[PDB]
Amino acid sequence: AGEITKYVNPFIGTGAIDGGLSGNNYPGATSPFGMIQLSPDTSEAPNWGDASGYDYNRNTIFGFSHTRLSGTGASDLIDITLMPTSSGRTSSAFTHDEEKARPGYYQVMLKDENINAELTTTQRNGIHRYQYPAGKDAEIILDMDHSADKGSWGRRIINSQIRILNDHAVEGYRIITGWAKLRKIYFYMEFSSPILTSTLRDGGRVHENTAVINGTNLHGCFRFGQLNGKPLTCKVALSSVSMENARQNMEQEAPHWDFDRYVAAADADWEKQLGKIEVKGTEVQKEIFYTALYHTMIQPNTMSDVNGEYMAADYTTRKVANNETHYTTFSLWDTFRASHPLYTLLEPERVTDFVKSMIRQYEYYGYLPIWQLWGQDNYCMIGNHSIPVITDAILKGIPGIDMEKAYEAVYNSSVTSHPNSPFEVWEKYGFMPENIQTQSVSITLEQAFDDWCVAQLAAKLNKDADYQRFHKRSEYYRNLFHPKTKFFQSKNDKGEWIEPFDPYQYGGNGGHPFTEGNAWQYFWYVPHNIQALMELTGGTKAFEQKLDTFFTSTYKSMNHNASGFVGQYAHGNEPSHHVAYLYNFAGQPWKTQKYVSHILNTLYNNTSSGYAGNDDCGQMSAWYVFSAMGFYPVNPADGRYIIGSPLLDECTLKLAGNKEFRIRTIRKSPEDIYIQSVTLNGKKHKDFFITHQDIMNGGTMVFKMGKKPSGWGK
Amino acid sequence: AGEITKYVNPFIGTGAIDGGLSGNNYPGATSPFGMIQLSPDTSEAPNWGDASGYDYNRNTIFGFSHTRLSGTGASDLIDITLMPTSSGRTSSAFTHDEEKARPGYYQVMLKDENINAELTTTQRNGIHRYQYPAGKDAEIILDMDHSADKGSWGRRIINSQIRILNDHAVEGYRIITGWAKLRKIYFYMEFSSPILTSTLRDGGRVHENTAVINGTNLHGCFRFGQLNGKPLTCKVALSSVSMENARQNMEQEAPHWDFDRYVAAADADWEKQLGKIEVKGTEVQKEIFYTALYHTMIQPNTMSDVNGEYMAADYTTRKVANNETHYTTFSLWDTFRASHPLYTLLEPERVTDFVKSMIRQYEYYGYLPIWQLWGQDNYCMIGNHSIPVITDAILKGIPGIDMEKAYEAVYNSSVTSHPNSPFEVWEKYGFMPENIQTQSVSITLEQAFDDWCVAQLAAKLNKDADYQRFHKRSEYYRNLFHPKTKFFQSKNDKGEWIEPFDPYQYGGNGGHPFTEGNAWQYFWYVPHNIQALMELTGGTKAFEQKLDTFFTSTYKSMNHNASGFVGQYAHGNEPSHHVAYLYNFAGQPWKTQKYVSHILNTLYNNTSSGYAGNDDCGQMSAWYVFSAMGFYPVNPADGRYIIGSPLLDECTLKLAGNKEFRIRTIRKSPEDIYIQSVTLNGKKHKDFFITHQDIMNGGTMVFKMGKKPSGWGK
Ligand SMILES: OC[C@@H]1[C@@H](O)[C@H](O)[C@H](O)c2nccn21
Ligand SMILES: OC[C@@H]1[C@@H](O)[C@H](O)[C@H](O)c2nccn21
Ligand SMILES: [Ca+2]
Ligand SMILES: [Ca+2]
Repeated sequence: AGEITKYVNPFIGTGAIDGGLSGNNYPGATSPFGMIQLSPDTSEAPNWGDASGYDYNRNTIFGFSHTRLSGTGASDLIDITLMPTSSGRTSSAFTHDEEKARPGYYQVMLKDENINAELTTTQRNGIHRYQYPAGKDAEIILDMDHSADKGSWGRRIINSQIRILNDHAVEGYRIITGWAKLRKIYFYMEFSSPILTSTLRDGGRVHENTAVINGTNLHGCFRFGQLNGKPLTCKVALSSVSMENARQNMEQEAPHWDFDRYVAAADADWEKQLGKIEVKGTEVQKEIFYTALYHTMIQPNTMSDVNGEYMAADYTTRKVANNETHYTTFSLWDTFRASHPLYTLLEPERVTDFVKSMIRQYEYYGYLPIWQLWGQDNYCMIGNHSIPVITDAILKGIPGIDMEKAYEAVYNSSVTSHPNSPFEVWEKYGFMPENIQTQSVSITLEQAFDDWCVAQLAAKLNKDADYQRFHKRSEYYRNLFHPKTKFFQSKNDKGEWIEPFDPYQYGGNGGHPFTEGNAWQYFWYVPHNIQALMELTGGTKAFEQKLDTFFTSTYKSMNHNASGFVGQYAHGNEPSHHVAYLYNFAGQPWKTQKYVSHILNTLYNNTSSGYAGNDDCGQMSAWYVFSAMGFYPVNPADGRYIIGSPLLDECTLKLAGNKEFRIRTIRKSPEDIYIQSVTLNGKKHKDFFITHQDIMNGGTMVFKMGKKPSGWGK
Repeated sequence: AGEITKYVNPFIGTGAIDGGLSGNNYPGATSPFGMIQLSPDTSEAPNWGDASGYDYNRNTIFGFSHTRLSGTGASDLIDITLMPTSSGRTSSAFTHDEEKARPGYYQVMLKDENINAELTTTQRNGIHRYQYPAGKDAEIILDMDHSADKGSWGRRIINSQIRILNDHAVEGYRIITGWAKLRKIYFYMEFSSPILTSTLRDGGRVHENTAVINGTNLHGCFRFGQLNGKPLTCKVALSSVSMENARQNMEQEAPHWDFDRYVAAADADWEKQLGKIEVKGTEVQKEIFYTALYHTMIQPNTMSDVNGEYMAADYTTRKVANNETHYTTFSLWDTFRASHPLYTLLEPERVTDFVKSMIRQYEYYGYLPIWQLWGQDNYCMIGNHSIPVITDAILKGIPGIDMEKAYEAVYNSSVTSHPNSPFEVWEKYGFMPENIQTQSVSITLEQAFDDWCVAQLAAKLNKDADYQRFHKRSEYYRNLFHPKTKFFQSKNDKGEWIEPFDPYQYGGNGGHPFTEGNAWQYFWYVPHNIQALMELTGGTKAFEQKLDTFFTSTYKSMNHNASGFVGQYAHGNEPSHHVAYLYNFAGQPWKTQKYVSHILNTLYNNTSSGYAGNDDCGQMSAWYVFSAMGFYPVNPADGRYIIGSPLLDECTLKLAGNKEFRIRTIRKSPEDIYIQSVTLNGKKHKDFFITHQDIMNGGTMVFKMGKKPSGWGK
């Protein structure tokens, strides 16, 4: 018990060094792909700098809430907040010295009044256990106002309710706006001891011992008297649909009152999840690796209730079939790159539900998700990056996906214009003109890649006319390639290059042709035709040389999303993430190995500041998981993984059937970062990639490593 | 055909004279107690001065929307707006000369482009017919942004959609805030001719021939080409729950495309409704009377869909039983006085659903409605005036009401404190202190009356302890009766009379102890113990004298809700409405008859400015209906109607069974306003009231009238 789970350190990514963006992870309890993230908030109102609610540099806890995002650069959720107290207090100091976390478990001693808080979860319930000093009164404060910063996104509470049903049960809801336009969060809560007195309020309006209150700024205080020394256990279930659903969620998943038993089931559940990859390496490597793997598995989030009901993207209540689960929290601009490829390896059964969930947005909203939060699109970032995810699953043969319905959704999302996707402009110009559509160069590149995916899906279904159309569109990166400067640059609607152009200059999220990066970084974004890109650059040697400049040029111009620098390579944001693997394509695999190894060893660590930037729903972590094993999905829809440099001594992927993909290394020391040779299933392996089918068949792959570059693949 | 419906003039109450508040009625098509109010908007953004959307003093139509309130002093709804055009225009001039309206039908010639618009409805569908000139293009503009004034109530569109399903079908929705906190309006629309081209937009973002758009500021234009000379018919169904429900609403109620047939069914439906009272009088009287009766029957509004589903007050989707309908639009501060009593006479089957609907708010929200709009409370005005309505129905024996569940709702709404109802303050002080709860005197009086109702209901169910409690509370008006001045006046929490006090001074809706009136007007609000009030005033002669001062004192101090003045009596707002009947209680029935007759003949007319103030969901109209027949529910929960002065020569109420209550007059001329004697079922009638049971038994009542006061009841 705890062989693997003891390696996860939930505090990795919860802080930042001295400036530089936090990982924005949280240390509190959750379950795999769960609905509940039960965690302390170290802010009264979480914002972009502490978007999960927890910041390791802070020393005050303002309550325990039940929902949040992991690693995002904008805050939302933070719903249903409990705080223990003996004297109506709403905050407490704490120290990291008297605080612990592990998969499914969080504990902290609240110092102001010496109350011990422990947290665990099921898929849809949060479970609390609070120990008050003997001789002191036990109270719980319920805060329904506490949320992400109300000065952002037009965020306000439209309406809410707290309703005491009996001496051990409370229910309510909040309807709230924000980064997601409209969310409804219903709850059902029970206590292990009877409520003796209580107070409800809405702002300055206070009602003593009153069974219900409605309003926009609601707070409850429940008083249990002297319980010395019995702990108070609280159970809280949520739903996007109704209080009835939430109650039913509790009846099915959390009927009992054995706290330690919930803790043990969460740990067991996490041991099975993390056990999908058995690794061998140093103790620090296993900590960093299993923590990263944990970060990939805490979302997408369960949205449907145990009865299958969910709020759909048309704001109506719908129901999935009995063997299906509706998911949300799709940070797709990030997660299409590595996280979704990882789920095809470890979570094929869940991938079918992720895809079905994406398709429901098309069905009820008109196009697939761009960035999805609480069952609805918020259009964050760029592209239509459901498309690679859905394409990749289908091409790989992930079972249970209706391919014709999936194609309809992908096709219609690629021809029906919508914000940041003016498709008539796209097909008329063969690029996005900056004066018509901003973030034009980044969109042109990323959308071109989305279009390649559509083409591959059309080819699979024998839709020849569609293949031509979308293949031609996949080639529109060519229309922005400048033949003198050899960068992709912005043009206007007259077909003229905008001048002046500085390839070091950062753009934001509009008002500039690049999205949270510069032209140096976006140059590499032709993942579906690296051969064409190399040719345009002047051939393999010229392409190698440009990569060398990229990795060594230290000019600081600036966007705060960019950090974790290797020259102009910025590991802290995701446009760079595929680039270190590109030396393979240029005939210098040793340089990929050199740079990958440098990033793994130098831009990740096992402290609070352990990621180079925002984790972004586990994308930064997924990069580590992939790269540490020794390969990466450069084109996340072609079913190939490009070999880098294996960090760990061994890795074993557990697959369906009783199959295993066994990765092994022959090395003398940790200096042995260069690949001398590779074998797959006993035959010498002559390519710089392994296929998805090679992995899912089961088999074994051996790397002979060495301290010096060989001529392998060179 | 049209014997009765030809008397209704929908333009009565749609204007105002030269200042003074409009009736705020609308002339467009609707069905009895319907979901759809299909009517032109003469404003871009309706506000308090034109809250239904139509103002008779205006000459431009900005579209035809499908929802509104009748006669309210605040605007909401105004959802789903169509406008015909031949050249993308969004407004048109019109004249009353080329415009018509009658129950279930509205027509207007739009002058700018010579397009004829006709409108009718079913319970849940709006039906349009537009005739374009031969040789001109047919287009429809769909405006999803058009609404009540967005500068009030924090009103904004959270999200919306327009989605073209095929060449003849469009669906969508809007989610919007306002006077009601959150409303979701889903629609399904069909055209009689195929859409040839189209445009959708969200603000400046325009998408040509695109099947769907999402956003907060959406507009569609649909182009049908040259249809000369076939009219374009449009059908539009709504739902509070889903597009599927809306479609199903159309399939059940409006499958066909015969416009004239829809018109005829609406007229037939209205003929049965208005036929519940057959009246004889002058032609002008029948116009004023049947129009008033129409105004009482256009709300409460159907909210549940044909499958029984509705949005409940916890914002969840629920379903009523197959023989039930969920209603909303309960303007209770107004309608508890006369409109709800009228529904007990004419609409007992609907009253059961109204009561069930009120109880659903208690079940899902925690207390009964105060003022209900689109299935939720907005707390407008004062009191808990569901209570008289629910009490009155139960005491009268309206069938199908669960009395124990109803009592639970009434009781819990009377002891669970909530905004404007601090019940612990109430029971500690025996009044509302002005420094703790504003509008204190008006609330004290009205809440005292609500409490009498609870007491009567407790007595009916043999709950003796409850009877005492609420009877004692019904007497709290005594604690604000000033023994020197003989007015009800405000006190502070030390029990001290606030000074100075001016009984002419108007209050608003907070910051003053009276609600949209002065102390002169609120003095009469002890409807449940007029005997006690007369005694406190110094006896019947003193009480008579105070009424005389009230009806003759012309001092102008001012609140714009108060208008239609007879001295300090202000017919234009509803605190005054019972007062002319109080001379009966004082031993001077002839003075009631004098003043009632004066109000009927002088403060109502058959022009656009035909009401003395806001109709308030038919309360002003209900006053006319009752008073013209010759009696009024002074205490709207004791099942007595106080005799005034019958205006009409005859009236016949059609009741269940084949029963009739036949009211007849013996008179020589219209000067004969004074009652000489009364007979009921052939026996001489010695009381100044008739009972509800006397009416519902069927029978006949004869008034001998004369030009001069008799000593009848004197
Ligand atoms: O969190 C949402 C998005 C991310 O998808 C993306 O990685 C981007 O870097 C970013 N900065 C702030 C917010 N975001
Ligand atoms: O329309 C809602 C309420 C009415 O219930 C009431 O008659 C009052 O006079 C009033 N003035 C403006 C709005 N209102
Ligand atoms: Ca990022
Ligand atoms: Ca009024």
